[PDB]
Amino acid sequence: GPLIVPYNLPLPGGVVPRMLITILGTVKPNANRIALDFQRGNDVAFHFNPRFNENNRRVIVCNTKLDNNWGREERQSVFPFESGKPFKIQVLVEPDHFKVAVNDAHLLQYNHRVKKLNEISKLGISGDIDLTSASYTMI
Ligand SMILES: CC(=O)N[C@H]1[C@H](O[C@H]2[C@@H](O)[C@@H](CO)O[C@@H](O[C@H]3[C@H](O)[C@@H](O)[C@@H](O)O[C@@H]3CO)[C@@H]2O)O[C@H](CO)[C@@H](O[C@@H]2O[C@H](CO)[C@H](O)[C@H](O)[C@H]2O)[C@@H]1O
Ligand SMILES: [Cl-]
Ligand SMILES: [Cl-]
Ligand SMILES: [Cl-]
Ligand SMILES: [Cl-]
Repeated sequence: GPLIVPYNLPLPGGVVPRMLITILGTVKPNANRIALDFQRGNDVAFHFNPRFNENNRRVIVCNTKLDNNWGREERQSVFPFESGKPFKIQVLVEPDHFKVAVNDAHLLQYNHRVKKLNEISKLGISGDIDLTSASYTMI
């Protein structure tokens, strides 16, 4: 059934290459933001943040937060989300990157800045979505 947002998905023993995380939900009408935050304690190893209205443009911001400071943003203008519509986000952990696909299309890759993959042990999901499912498997 419905999951409550913000939602915290534990990743027992951290992430590993070949782990595939799948998030299903629906963007609310008039959404502003979505965020997936892969955490290593207080640090955010990988923040994946679609913004629906940043100076009247849609953009995806990726970043990492270390010791309560945000780093250098990486931005992607390809924006596969739409207000009101169902989505699937898949994050595949690879040896050197997270790889993100939305609705079965490749979107972006994010190079690992936090290198202790085994300590990335929680995924926070938040923002203007109805969350249907969040799960992981090994491929
Ligand atoms: C104000 C806000 O949105 N705070 C949330 C925080 O947002 C920051 C994050 O998106 C970073 C990524 O680089 O950018 C920051 O904005 C930048 C901006 O992009 C730059 O152009 C320039 O202007 O500098 C600013 C400041 O660096 C955003 O402020 O993102 C975190 C993580 O998702 C949010 O935290 C969570 O909110 C959830 C809501 O339910 C939940 O509480 C969760 O537990 C929180 O960790 C901040 O709220
Ligand atoms: Cl953690
Ligand atoms: Cl939209
Ligand atoms: Cl890789
Ligand atoms: Cl590290």
